[PDB]
Amino acid sequence: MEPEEYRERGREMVDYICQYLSTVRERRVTPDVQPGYLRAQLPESAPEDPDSWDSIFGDIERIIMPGVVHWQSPHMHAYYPALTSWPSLLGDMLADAINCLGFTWASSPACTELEMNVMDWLAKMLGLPEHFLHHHPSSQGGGVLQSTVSESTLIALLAARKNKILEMKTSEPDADESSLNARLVAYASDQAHSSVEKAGLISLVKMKFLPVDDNFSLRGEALQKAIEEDKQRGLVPVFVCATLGTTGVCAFDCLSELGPICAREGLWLHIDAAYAGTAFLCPEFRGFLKGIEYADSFTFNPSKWMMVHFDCTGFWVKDKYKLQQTFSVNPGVATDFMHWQIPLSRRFRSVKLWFVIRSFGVKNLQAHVRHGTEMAKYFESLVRNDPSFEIPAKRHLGLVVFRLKGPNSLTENVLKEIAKAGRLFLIPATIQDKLIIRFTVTSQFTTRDDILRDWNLIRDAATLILSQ
Amino acid sequence: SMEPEEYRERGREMVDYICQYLSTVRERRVTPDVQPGYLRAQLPESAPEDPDSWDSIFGDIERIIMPGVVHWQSPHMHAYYPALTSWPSLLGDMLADAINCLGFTWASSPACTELEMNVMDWLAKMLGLPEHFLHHHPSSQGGGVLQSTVSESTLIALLAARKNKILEMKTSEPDADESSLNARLVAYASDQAHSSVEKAGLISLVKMKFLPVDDNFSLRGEALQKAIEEDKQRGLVPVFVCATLGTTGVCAFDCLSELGPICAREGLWLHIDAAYAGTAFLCPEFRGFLKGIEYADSFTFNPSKWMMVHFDCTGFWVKDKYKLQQTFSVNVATDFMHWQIPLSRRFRSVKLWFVIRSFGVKNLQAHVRHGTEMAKYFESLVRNDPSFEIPAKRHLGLVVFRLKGPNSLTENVLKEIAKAGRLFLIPATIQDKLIIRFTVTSQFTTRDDILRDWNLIRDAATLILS
Ligand SMILES: *Cc1c(COP(=O)(O)O)cnc(C)c1O
Ligand SMILES: *Cc1c(COP(=O)(O)O)cnc(C)c1O
Repeated sequence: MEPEEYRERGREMVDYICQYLSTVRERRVTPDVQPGYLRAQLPESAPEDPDSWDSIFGDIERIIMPGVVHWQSPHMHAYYPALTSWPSLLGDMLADAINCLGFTWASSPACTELEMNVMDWLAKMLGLPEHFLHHHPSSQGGGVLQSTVSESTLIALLAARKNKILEMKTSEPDADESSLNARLVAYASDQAHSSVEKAGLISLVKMKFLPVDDNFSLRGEALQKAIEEDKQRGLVPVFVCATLGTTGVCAFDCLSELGPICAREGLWLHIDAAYAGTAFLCPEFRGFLKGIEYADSFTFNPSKWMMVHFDCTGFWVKDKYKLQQTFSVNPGVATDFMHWQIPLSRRFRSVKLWFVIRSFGVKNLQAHVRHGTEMAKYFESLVRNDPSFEIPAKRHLGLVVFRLKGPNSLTENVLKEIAKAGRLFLIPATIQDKLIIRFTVTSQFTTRDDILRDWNLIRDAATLILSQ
Repeated sequence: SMEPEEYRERGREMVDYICQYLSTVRERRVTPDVQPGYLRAQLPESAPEDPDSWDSIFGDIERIIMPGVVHWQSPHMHAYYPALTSWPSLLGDMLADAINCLGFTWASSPACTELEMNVMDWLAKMLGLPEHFLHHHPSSQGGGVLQSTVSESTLIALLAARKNKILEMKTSEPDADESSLNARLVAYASDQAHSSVEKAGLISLVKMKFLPVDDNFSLRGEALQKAIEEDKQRGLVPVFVCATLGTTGVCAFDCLSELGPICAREGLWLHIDAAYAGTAFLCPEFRGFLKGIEYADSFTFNPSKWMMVHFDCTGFWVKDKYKLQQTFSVNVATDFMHWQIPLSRRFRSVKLWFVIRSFGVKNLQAHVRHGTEMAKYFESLVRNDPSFEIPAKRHLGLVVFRLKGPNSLTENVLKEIAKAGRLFLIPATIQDKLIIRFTVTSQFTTRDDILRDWNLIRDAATLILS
């Protein structure tokens, strides 16, 4: 492609993007396609000669879009949000042209140096302890960007089990690290995201999921019981994942109770706040963040609610030496992030994060969180006024869970019917034995009209199923 | 809060900037003259409470960011291996970042999965990989998935290998803790292997043994067989081999025709690290290094290095997708969350699709052949100067050389070059010898860029040798 033929085609892509994101409401959020739909539409081999750019651009709507789930539609309500924004897009265009790798400070200093400063910005913005900042006198920890909360949670466990094994060796210097690993046990809520179980599966660390209270919150008494029972069998408690904003119903583990136990029992305390983390930009939601000073590590996704496009996960550790001894065999003033992560290579993610924090500024990020929560409150009040439906868990943020009164099958068929037109996107979840509809406020541009429109389609589907 | 007509103008602004930057990159000091700590002083202490201007933000690119940048897109970048961008790759990711769909399951965005599957079948064919690596070959149990790095792809391969062997050892030891069984395992690579292999061992608590190489720095069948027998005798269970095609140091090739049959016979997961060299397998004449590929359980390369797709974009192929999914799940649509460490993944296949379509196989092949020709030319210039030796053969785009005599001569040549930073070079070591690695990077590298860079190097040598 000629620098001439990149200017025009670059321009045509900025126009398309501006059109696509502005008119996203006009899209069927769910694509009407079956598995394998794409193969017969694509040649069986890569083209030998250049395909014309017109043909490639023409294929965006002709073959790509019909298979897309439109995650930027206000009628997307499944999972948790993944929000893009105009600034985020502008940052990555820059980063991807540079295309530098920041494994060491030396490999591209700016890649490392912007990230350290912007991560300090973001720790402040969320009200995290000062011991999670790079540039604080007493602090010996810091923030690093990761691709997902999933890997962040794995890294915390990896750092946790490594530090404990090194400690266990000083008694048994002839024992094999893997053999010592056998004795370890890690805990989370039974509401924990599947990333916790997968971290266990990958690390070969025994994982035990602890029962929750009526608000689906893990309590200090559940952890304290488990610790005593496991130690009784000669198991070695090593790790606790506390979830601030569970996937299912957006419950909050009681951190003020879990934090002090982990500090007393010397257990690595990891905070998974993937979604709810963005809410901590607002001091009025920071209630759930009480006992944070006990956290050994904390993670949240700007890539869920804070309007940074994926990938962009914040990961803070208290002790950057324990993190780096996980990844280095060999334990100067320059920070090398390749020792803070699984891979070697990393890219210049910090630009897009920087542009978003700057382009919006703090108060507008805090107002986005409040407006999204407001739209969830409006949706809640609609559900709660209709006695066909029940809400089995409290709405703290932008997620409302509900179901038809009666058997699971009614709620199942409601989802099935909503799915036929796919004018809003919903995913069947479960708490205990009860099937629920999760309704997540996503788009920053969500209106009260969007919410009522979506509620009416749910009501229409409920009315049709309850008439069979 | 921005607005559509505001975004429109700044996109046009960012487009022109990037055309200028990539177009003029030769004019940049390749490495920056900066000290660690340098950037904090020029940033506020805290995030701005209200929106900053876009002339302010766009200004800070040349003002605050580009000073601290190593220009990886410079023809005068010759350190590590290439990480090549191109206009089609940038345009593909523009679209992907706008859609911002996650593809953890087929359902979460069908296109994100199906475009990846078909383009990964495209790429297997282009590299001349076995058909048992294709999603859509009728007799395949395997397929390709995009990952972020070769590093993580190698970790995954080792995790999949150790999990499969532990599940098997369980059959005759039902009471054995998985972690206890893992203690018996041993994995192998070349002592020329990328640090990612050592790192995968440290993460997984799997014993890693690095094996000696021949005079071409190639790992040979005899060394692996000898290791396996000595380790089996001591109660260790061989589980994994990483065979490297294009080593970091000198771009050597492990003897895959020997290693393959030993791995199949002895029950070792055979993982191929072709991070850099992989892109060469686009050209049939380099597929000699691929001999024995049929024995491989997994294969990984970085389009992200030499194929002009910007980072991140690593291809990872497995023969048995079920052994992969058993690694990642405690217990028709393909769900890529079971082929990787994390749950979430983004629409990386758009930039790959765009690159492969915008160039065609022919132009990508001409790109590889041209980088190789420029390396061959540089080689001829070094070989003609008897002050210099070439202690390992040049198969692709990397030439390694040094001054004859002690390492200080070569060290002082590198120190002399690094004063003006006009070309970025990183030293390696093969045994008792400091070497200069000279990697042909940019797809726009000409003979003049090579001769320019050679002349700086020979000048540095003339100076140091008197
Ligand atoms: C979404 C989510 C995660 C993991 O998301 P990633 O794709 O791994 O970044 C983890 N925990 C909770 C509570 C989540 O909602
Ligand atoms: C560059 C390189 C790697 C590392 O690649 P990442 O994608 O950064 O992990 C691994 N192996 C070899 C042979 C390499 O040349």
